Amino acid sequence: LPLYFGWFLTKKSSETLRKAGQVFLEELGNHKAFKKELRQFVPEKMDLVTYFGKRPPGVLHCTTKFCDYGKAPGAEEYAQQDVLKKSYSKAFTLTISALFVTPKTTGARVELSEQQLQLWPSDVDKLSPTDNLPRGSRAHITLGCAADVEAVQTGLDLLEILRQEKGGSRGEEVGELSRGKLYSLGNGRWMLTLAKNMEVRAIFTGYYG
Repeated sequence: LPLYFGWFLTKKSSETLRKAGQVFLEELGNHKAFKKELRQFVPEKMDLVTYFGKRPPGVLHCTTKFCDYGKAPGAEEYAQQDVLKKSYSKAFTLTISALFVTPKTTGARVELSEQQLQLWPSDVDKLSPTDNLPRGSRAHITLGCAADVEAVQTGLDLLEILRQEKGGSRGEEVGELSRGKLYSLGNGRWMLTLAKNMEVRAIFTGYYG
């Protein structure tokens, strides 16, 4: 079994989203709202492209099931599904509706279709036992991580953002960047909601390390 399954972006789609991410970081770091919050981000204008120093080098992806070569619970069962066999090596179009920044990670929020959710595993959309976020809420594409941060944190950061909003504490609109509206979520967290959702082409496959 692979390390994980997921949707792996084409070269062109990866480059498009990477560039969108970079422009977001560049503009956010120069935005007055961000500058006001600098000590809530890093306890001196900060170059966020540099801050998020660990980045995917080329092909970007949206993970479905972490398998750990069969050691992750449910990996084998997931791999054996007819729907996976029918989807393997097939091209999909994923919708990105927002970009986000926290002190740990930056990435893209993916909003999966009903069909794509057939490939989404159980028990990944919770931060606590009693959480009731929509199926697929964790779906994301990592665009960068702070130096001491593991890439898995990107999904956890998105879940935290979505939990905050579901709980009734939504972001404050503080302005407009390229591609959409900027929201301050507090505690170093920022979200760009895209005026036009970005569509990326990607192949469902397994990654072996």
